Amino acid sequence: DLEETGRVLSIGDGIARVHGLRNVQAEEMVEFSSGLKGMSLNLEPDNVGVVVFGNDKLIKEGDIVKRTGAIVDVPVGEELLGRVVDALGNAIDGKGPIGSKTRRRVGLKAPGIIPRISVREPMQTGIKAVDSLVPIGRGQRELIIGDRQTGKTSIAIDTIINQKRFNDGSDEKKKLYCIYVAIGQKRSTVAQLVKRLTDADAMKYTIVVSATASDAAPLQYLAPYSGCSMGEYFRDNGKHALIIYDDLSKQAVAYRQMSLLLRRPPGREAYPGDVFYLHSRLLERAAKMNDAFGGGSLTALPVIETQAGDVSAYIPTNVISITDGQIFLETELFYKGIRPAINVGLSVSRVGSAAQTRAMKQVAGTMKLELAQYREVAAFAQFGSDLDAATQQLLSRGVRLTELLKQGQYSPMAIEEQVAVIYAGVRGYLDKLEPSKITKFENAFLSHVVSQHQALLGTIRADGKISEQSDAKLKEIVTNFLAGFE
Amino acid sequence: DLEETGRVLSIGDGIARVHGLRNVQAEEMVEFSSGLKGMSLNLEPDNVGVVVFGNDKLIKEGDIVKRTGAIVDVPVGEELLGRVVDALGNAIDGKGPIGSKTRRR
Amino acid sequence: GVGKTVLIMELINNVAKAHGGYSVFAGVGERTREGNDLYHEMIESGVINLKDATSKVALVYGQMNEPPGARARVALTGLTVAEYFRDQEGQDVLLFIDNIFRFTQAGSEVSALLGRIPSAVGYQPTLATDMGTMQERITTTKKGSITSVQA
Amino acid sequence: TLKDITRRLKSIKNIQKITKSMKMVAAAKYASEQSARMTAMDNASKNASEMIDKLTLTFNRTRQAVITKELIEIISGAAAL
Amino acid sequence: AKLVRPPVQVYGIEGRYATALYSAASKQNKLEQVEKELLRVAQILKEPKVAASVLNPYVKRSIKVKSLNDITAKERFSPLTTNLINLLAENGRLSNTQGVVSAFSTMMSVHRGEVPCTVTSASPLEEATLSELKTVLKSFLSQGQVLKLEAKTDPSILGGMIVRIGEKYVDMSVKTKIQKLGRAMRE
Ligand SMILES: Nc1ncnc2c1ncn2[C@@H]1O[C@H](COP(=O)(O)OP(=O)(O)OP(=O)(O)O)[C@@H](O)[C@H]1O
Ligand SMILES: [Mg+2]
Ligand SMILES: [Mg+2]
Repeated sequence: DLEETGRVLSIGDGIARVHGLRNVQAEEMVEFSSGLKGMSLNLEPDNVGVVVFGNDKLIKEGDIVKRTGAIVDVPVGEELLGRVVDALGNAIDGKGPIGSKTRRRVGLKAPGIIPRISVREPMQTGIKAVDSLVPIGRGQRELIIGDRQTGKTSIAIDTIINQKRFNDGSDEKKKLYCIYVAIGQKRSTVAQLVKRLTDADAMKYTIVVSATASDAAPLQYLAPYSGCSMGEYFRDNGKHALIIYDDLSKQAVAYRQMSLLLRRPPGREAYPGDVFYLHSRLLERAAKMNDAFGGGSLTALPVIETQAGDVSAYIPTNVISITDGQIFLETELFYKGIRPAINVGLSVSRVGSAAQTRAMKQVAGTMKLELAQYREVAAFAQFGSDLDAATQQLLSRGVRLTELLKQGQYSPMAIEEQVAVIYAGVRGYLDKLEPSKITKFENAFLSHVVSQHQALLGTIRADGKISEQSDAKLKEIVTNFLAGFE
Repeated sequence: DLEETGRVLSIGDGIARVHGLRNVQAEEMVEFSSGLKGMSLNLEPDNVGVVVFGNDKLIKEGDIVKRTGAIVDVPVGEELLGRVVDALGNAIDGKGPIGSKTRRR
Repeated sequence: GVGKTVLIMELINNVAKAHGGYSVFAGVGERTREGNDLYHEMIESGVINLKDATSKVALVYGQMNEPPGARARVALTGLTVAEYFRDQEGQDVLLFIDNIFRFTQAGSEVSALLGRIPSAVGYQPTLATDMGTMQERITTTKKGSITSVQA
Repeated sequence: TLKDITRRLKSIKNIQKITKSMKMVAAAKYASEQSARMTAMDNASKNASEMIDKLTLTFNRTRQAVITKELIEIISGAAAL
Repeated sequence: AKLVRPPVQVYGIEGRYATALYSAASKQNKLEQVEKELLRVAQILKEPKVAASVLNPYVKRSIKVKSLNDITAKERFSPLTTNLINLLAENGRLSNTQGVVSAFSTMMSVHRGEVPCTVTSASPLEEATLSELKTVLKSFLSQGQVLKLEAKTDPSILGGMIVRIGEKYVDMSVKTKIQKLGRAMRE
């Protein structure tokens, strides 16, 4: 048991200079005496700049640093589902060791051009606005960008919770395993998140990689790659995963500190010259494979916390350039009553229509067009009584739809119920109801339809379209209920 | 000597890199051989960085810098009333001296 | 203008009466005039007794005329004084920090003196070498609860 | 200044869309004075729009200047070692 | 001009001058000569007289290099050593000389195959086991080597032994044993 070693010329701030290690590799995992691990990032003629995955209080000068012989890798497998791990896979939920048998590198290359196919199958989140106007697909990278405290974590939690109906269900091809990388968040909030995901029986299929604020900068830098490898396992072995980095701005901040302490030349905003490389090699691994490779998938939902809508900053601009769209949340919508405060005009999906079932497409084309017609004139409100009647109907129907887009927390709606309520909203049935009652309506009406009309929803879900048969049945149910609603 | 006196290694732009002066304290006022005083701000392992309280023309590489033991100090009291003084408490209103019996750091 | 120190003193006294918890007031990088005003207003409001042992608050003051290192580490001093109460007596302590702005600008000055990190990164509330490792100590342990009120 | 430029540009955007609303309202009430109000508010909106374009040019110039200045600060602080 | 690099490298100005002299000596076959004369000139430059004179920052560069050339030329130096001295001098790198010499010494410590290895244990050993241990850790070596044992004693490891041979490192001490025991019984 002889290992090639080195001494510590200096330690601190997560950065250890190591004399020796004349055979260490770049991005290799070294192992100290205190049990701490680390990654050798800088290889210089006289020493090695190592980043430590822990606290620098357990290392002093002259401390022995052993090799391990392996690129930094983390254990993957189905043995992770339900656990809370740190950036290196070590379980911090206190429920015994991870019984995984295989490991995967954190810095693997993304699939090329050939193993990919177009994004076609939907990734249902359960938020009416997201699933209708800003759809997501399986194999897409849909950024979630916004200010602080606007409901990004909440949209990620709703998307994770919603896949319960498909996971407990019988279909093996519509099961989606979730992964929630937490970067720079308080441990208390991660505890709230895990208790919320176990109250909804969602932890049965979710992994959590937590690199909190008190965790060393190398751990917050590594966490997204460990999570993406855990997801790439499913993606390459035929299953369908989904990964949420909450958030990427703080992983960028951790990388910035690391690079500044490794004496690397700063760039714009002091970020290193290759932070675009960082985020793009992280995000391009979220692919959608073909049937010759397994048909797997890996949806990424990177999160970005801007400062006062500043999407023209460095890191927001990079992540917007890399992703396949965005979901822009606002504090003005978050105060003016819209929750989820999704901004429909700024948000976009570059795949979009390809990632919807036919029913949601049928209703969402009309909804999105009418909402555009509402926003192009929305400033004309507060004097609507003094303008054209068709534009007044546009304004009224727009308010109707916008309040049809509000939704409570931790209640992700099924797709057929979504298309049902959006149908009852866009066909004019609410131009008679005033806006202050649309929530009462939606609630009571949806309860009525799910209780008394289960067969209709079953057929709409088994077909995915609103056939003229089911269209007539929707006419029936909407008109009969509305006739009786107070 | 090289414990209570040093020798200017370099001079320029009002900064004198002084060699020696081992026993000098920080922010202490040393005196160059040309009569100009300076404040030792940088205490470096190899030299001292002295900011010169005047014109760096009168200071040459190799000059002798002597410790005085006096950190900066200005006169105070009611006698200073009505007099225009400079940054170090010397009268510049051309009205004689100032009968200040009290000083203060 | 609005009476704020009265609200702080009321919170202190109420948490000390309703519950059995004490309070720590950190005065990180703050005007000594305001600090003396608060100290006196607390003395004559019963929160502090100079002739007893029934005072309901411990004070930690780092003034603005002190080096950046002082005004940066003076937030951790009050934090530790409250950490003792929490993790040693199970109380629900109430820790005040007069400004996080002062603390983060002091940390920015500290890192500017060491000239190792450009002065465009300041103190990062998420990095554990700056404010994060401090802000996470203020949580609800399963032995107690620190809570931080920040003007 | 970037923030003061945003302040003035938001002021002009405010009054621009205000005159837009008032123009379309006075065009509704057009079914003499109302037609004059319509055309006057149209001209006011076009004036405010050209001012918005001027302010956008100035804003882009100031944004480039700010980015360059912060880069110079960073590199001159790093190059002193 | 092609250079012949030593098997181990030293860096900084120290290592640069050391490898310059190493190549300048291996190109005309005077390693041993320049080595012993280097250690002796290091002894000469550390005598308090010239040891004090040599760092005084105002002594003129030309006058000081000629003074040092005078003082070194009397020991019957070969041209390579006085060339190194005059280069370090007119380049103002005299205060580094001994360090360079040290480097050069360690340079030769690899040319003769001298492998430094430490065998540290709880308490000092008796040289019967130490000799059989010399045999044991000389066993792993390749063709044509000589070894240098520097054993130190520390009771903080409370037993066992640590063999740090070059970069290879076995920790058979009971400290690492009990730490492994604890980390395993907790996990
Ligand atoms: N759809 C919603 N409807 C009503 N309230 C909501 C909704 N989503 C979130 N909230 C509430 O708004 C608050 C903030 O939401 P959330 O934490 O998800 O945003 P965030 O930006 O991710 O937070 P942070 O800035 O700390 O990362 C929460 O208390 C949450 O309860
Ligand atoms: Mg959040
Ligand atoms: Mg504040």
